[PDB]
Amino acid sequence: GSWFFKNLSRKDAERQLLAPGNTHGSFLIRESESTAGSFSLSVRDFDQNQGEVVKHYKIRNLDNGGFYISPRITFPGLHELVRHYTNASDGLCTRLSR
Amino acid sequence: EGDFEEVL
Repeated sequence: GSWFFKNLSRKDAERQLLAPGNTHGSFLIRESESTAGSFSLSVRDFDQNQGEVVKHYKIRNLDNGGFYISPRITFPGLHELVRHYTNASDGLCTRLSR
Repeated sequence: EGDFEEVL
């Protein structure tokens, strides 16, 4: 749905996130066209040195079907993952928005 | 490697 995208390359994600209308925290979860079940989280944020940037985080998979960006905290699915980082940055560069 | 952000 709105935050989930299939087959979107790293650079397409970059163009989409950097478009006017997007703010810090704007983000999207993308699935690799080649390796099904392989997800990445792309976020818009501000770098003091760089300026507006798009960061990329690798979502890893558990053997039980679940996910995590940091072993510290795991989730049963992509929704729960979004609900958490949406509420706390918890390790990320900034909380997600929308 | 791709080059993903390091997290703690």
